[PDB]
Amino acid sequence: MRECISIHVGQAGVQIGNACWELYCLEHGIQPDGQMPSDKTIGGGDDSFNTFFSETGAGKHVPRAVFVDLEPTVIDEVRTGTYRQLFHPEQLITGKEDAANNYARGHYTIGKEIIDLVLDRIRKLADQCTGLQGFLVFHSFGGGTGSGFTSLLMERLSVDYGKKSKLEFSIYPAPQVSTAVVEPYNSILTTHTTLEHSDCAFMVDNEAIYDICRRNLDIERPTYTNLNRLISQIVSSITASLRFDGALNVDLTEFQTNLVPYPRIHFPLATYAPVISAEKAYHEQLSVAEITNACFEPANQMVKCDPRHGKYMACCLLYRGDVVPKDVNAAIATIKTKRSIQFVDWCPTGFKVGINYQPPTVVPGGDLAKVQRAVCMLSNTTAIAEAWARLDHKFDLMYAKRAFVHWYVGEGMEEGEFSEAREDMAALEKDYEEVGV
Amino acid sequence: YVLIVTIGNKPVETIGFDSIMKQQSQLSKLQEVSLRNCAVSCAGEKGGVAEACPNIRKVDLSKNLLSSWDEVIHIADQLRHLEVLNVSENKLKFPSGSVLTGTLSVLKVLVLNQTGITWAEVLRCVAGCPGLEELYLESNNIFISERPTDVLQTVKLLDLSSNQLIDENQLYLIAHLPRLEQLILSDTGISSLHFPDAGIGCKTSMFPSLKYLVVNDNQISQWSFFNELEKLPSLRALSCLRNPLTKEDKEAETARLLIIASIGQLKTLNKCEILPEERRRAELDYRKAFGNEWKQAGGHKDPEKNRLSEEFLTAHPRYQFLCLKYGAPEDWELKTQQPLM
Amino acid sequence: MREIVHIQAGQCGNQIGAKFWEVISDEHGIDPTGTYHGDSDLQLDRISVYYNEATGGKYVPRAILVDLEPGTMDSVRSGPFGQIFRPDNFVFGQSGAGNNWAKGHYTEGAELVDSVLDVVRKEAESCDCLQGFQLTHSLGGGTGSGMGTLLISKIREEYPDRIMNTFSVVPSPKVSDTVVEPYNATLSVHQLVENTDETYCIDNEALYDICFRTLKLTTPTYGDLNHLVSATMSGVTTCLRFPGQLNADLRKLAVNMVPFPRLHFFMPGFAPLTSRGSQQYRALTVPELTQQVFDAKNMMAACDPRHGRYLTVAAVFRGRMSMKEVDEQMLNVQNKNSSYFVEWIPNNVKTAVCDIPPRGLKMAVTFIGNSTAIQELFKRISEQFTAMFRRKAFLHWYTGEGMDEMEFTEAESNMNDLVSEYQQYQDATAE
Ligand SMILES: Nc1nc2c(ncn2[C@@H]2O[C@H](COP(=O)(O)OP(=O)(O)OP(=O)(O)O)[C@@H](O)[C@H]2O)c(=O)[nH]1
Ligand SMILES: Nc1nc2c(ncn2[C@@H]2O[C@H](COP(=O)(O)OP(=O)(O)OP(=O)(O)O)[C@@H](O)[C@H]2O)c(=O)[nH]1
Ligand SMILES: [Mg+2]
Ligand SMILES: [Mg+2]
Repeated sequence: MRECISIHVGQAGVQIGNACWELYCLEHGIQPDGQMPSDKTIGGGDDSFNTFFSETGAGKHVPRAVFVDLEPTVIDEVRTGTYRQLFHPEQLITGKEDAANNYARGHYTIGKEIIDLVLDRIRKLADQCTGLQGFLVFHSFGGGTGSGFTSLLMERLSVDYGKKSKLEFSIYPAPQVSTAVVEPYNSILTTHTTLEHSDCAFMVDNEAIYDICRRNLDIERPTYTNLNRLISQIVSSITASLRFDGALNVDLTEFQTNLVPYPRIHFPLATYAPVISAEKAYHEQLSVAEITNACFEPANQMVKCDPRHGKYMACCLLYRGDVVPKDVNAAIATIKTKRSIQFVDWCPTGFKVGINYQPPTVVPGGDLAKVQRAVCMLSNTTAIAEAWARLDHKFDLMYAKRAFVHWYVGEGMEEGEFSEAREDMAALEKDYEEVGV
Repeated sequence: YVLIVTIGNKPVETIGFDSIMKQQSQLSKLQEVSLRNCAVSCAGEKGGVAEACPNIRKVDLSKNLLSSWDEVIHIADQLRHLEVLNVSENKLKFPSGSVLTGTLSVLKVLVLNQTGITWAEVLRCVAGCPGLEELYLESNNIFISERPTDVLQTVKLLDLSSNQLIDENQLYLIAHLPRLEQLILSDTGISSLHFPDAGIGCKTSMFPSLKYLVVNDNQISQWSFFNELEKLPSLRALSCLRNPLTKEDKEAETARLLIIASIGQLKTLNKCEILPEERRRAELDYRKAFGNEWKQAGGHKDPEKNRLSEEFLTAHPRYQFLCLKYGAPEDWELKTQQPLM
Repeated sequence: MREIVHIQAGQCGNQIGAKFWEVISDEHGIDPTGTYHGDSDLQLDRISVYYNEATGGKYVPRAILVDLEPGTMDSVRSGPFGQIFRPDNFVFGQSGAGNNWAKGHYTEGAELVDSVLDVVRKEAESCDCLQGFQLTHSLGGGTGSGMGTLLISKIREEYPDRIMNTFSVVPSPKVSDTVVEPYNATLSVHQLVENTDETYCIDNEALYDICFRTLKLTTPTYGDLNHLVSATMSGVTTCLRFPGQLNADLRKLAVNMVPFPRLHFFMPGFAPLTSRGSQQYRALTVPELTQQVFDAKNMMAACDPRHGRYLTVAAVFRGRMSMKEVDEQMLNVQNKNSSYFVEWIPNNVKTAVCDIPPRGLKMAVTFIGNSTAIQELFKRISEQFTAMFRRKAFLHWYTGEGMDEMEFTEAESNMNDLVSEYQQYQDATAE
């Protein structure tokens, strides 16, 4: 068997990690203190859920995670939270000074003092595992500790462990959730830096999830807890293949072979259904063909784009719960007789489907409801290029004036980094246009 | 359970289907079944389900040919571990005055939407599940007649939505519930709620354990609703999005601050946490808006010359506590309604 | 816990620092004895930013007094709040500089820089997380501005990863009768344009005009200028001394207010304007406060923001008001179709809210603008530089110490380039 390690950097990163671990403990039945009454092989062994939890002498299931932050404020809530007995004190790494939303600081000044400790902690955590698969890093692009330090750690992990995958779960910022005007400046830098040290990357448009929470979940002003719960649900639906011995996507190296036909192109599109509110617990029922037809909707995707124009390179469907193969075939025939779709004929990948016979789960007392079946579609598409056309555009709006750029140069990096980064963006856009034909 | 498409330009390769079909072929290992549109008209021979799959935890016999209610109780009896039971969109014929108990003790959730059951019928139907923790009775045109006696005392969920015959007189009958922790009332036509048993500044004895009151898409046009909501003893959560009083317009926040100002223990509104900053903003707006009227109603900072009328108190029963929390409004704070020439 | 080490050089700088400390002591709630008798939890919520934690709960300031003569160092030691300061925080010499930049920057300044850096390091070592450095001084004197520039350069060389703030004061003929005040003003500006991140321009001509006309004072003295400066300083650091929903970080604030590394000069203002003794007049509403704070009359600099372009603006209110009111006011001001439209406020102001107004007032507002109109001030002294450098007047005082006419030409060229860049960016499209 093989396990995995998840490094959570930044505020959004540690929040998403905490939500994911809470959902995992609620699904597997692990109590906050770390007591699994369903587990019988104490001490250690090999199980489906052993790929993300280490067993101790007292039967404690310690999550295989590393929460690092450049500020003690955020980690204080985790240390004093209800799950204080779940995570180990050493796994939580804190810093005395933050990046102040700066990439140069997180990649040079503050990063050079904490990168060594992070690497030592990762090595200590990996010593217990007999076979590691990759490193599921969680960050975003609107901060300086999520881009700078993430790229700095990727640069070292590509040298220490080169034979291990490196999956990411980035968060695409939005102009309504933006906390700084140099938020793009950080994004471009870390994007250009992790291109050769990342196999598959998952981006979350903040505006898309905000609109989903406002419409589906029916919330007046969705907060960061409402968006951290949905990201945890997505992460659980995606990792069920590794946490329940799923047939499709059994390991991390398969994500690059199924959803990444091209090395440079590694930004699939992930959509999930359904999204019922807690109030409408038993109002309507959705079949296996009514939830698979809701994952081909622009408003249901995690990134605002128009896949109907471009063409798809890959496609992987994952059902979770009561789903019969006949229903899956009927839904496929419906999707193949109703919607018009284009596909790359010279791509070395195609359509794949997998099922996981496990009941869904939702945080009790939350805004989500318990459904009987769920679907998650991961499809790489050229329409994601649109998501870039916006980002790069803002960069130009900040390049003609060179505003707030001296702050980044007066910390470590030089000036050619921006030209290299925008030159890497132009090449990516050209490759996207070529693949789209 | 026991029993090629070519999209775009690539085939559809299925993997792992054999594992699922071999896992579902096991009837003694079924933890949840959702028989929808399966055309279930009868239960069949007795004992067959008690030995084939007697360990089912969830059943959803919605949209079937179930005629009589006994056909459902027969299936529920053989299942000694029935934790969830949903039979919506079925025209069941329940008894007239018979109670079937000793068959749903392990039932924690019950759903009977669009079933056509009335109040007198459901009162006896729920007798078999005295330890029921959740109950859903929406979209049924139910008309409450009298309050339950020894039935539904462990139910913490009362979903009474899509019922246009649920007035406050009918809600008073279900307010006696001792463990009712939630009450849904969306799309019911309610327009006002009163509690004459209590006065201004007191706590009503009704709804002792109510913690979440959902009244979204209702006839809430008067501020008296939120003012009376203050009397609830444990109203921690509230929900109200589309009312004659609540708008989706950008200028609706002005009303939100008032809602939080009408309830004291409202820590969450419309599925959003409330902070001290939010509480203070909403409390400063309520005083800034209702200061002028407090002067005309006979108000004065003098602790012995404060003589307010009854209408101003009934309309603002949460304005006297704020007068002491942040002092009374000054004369220079009530002169911002004139332009310049 | 972000700690900021305060510094004050020169007579004017020391006086301004002492006044600001005495003003904020009454707001935080720390009696001059060195203990806290405040009754607000919000006061001690961020007291560590400017006060140290000693035994018995005694709060000690983080200020570092520096001079070349002892007179002013003795006056502050015996002032109303002269006991809170540590005795070993007073660094001074005997001869002074003599209104000469070369004598206060290269000789005596560099001679006492060792003893000053000693205390600077002793203070910096007693901090959990050092954020930056602040300095209060003037630009029309030798010791003050010379030692200020020298210490700024030293702190930049020894701590390149720290922010620098300088509340420099620009002299004026109506306040001083010294002829070599333009030369020292030009050299300090050249040094600051190279080794500074923030520079709050506090003109000594605008303050005099305000004290003469607004306050209706017959013969205003330094006591009517220092009080206003301390009030403006307290209004500027309102977020850095008390909580607030808005980001109260110094680095992020400087990054947002320093889009240009040469145009980092900020004009500060504050309404309502009060004098000494009489301060409790009335409570102005939010509209009136916003109209008065953005008025050229309540500007500490002689330049009018209207005669230029708004690059960055930061507003901070304090009293008993909600952020919703300020937001609505600021959004209606820019609405061209509203009944409250003006023509001197940009379409983006970093608004803040506070619940601790100053003493003698129920509401107050402070504004900081990176407008290009400040260039006018840079042209006011430049003209004087042409009426002296061309005649080589008093040049033997500088060349005799070590300075070269090559240093003067470089400073003049730097000032001219700064003025040209300001005037060029003033004509940019408002997209
Ligand atoms: N989805 C989501 N986005 C978040 C969350 N927290 C912050 N963000 C976004 O992330 C960006 C801010 O980055 P942060 O993670 O807060 O900052 P940081 O990366 O830790 O870096 P420094 O501030 O430089 O220390 C903005 O785009 C925010 O909207 C969160 O919980 N969920
Ligand atoms: N506003 C204000 N300006 C002052 C004050 N004291 C001095 N100035 C101005 O400061 C300028 C230079 O004087 P100082 O700063 O006292 O001198 P110094 O900096 O100690 O330098 P040396 O005299 O060479 O030792 C002159 O233009 C004065 O007008 C004061 O208390 N307030
Ligand atoms: Mg952070
Ligand atoms: Mg002097």
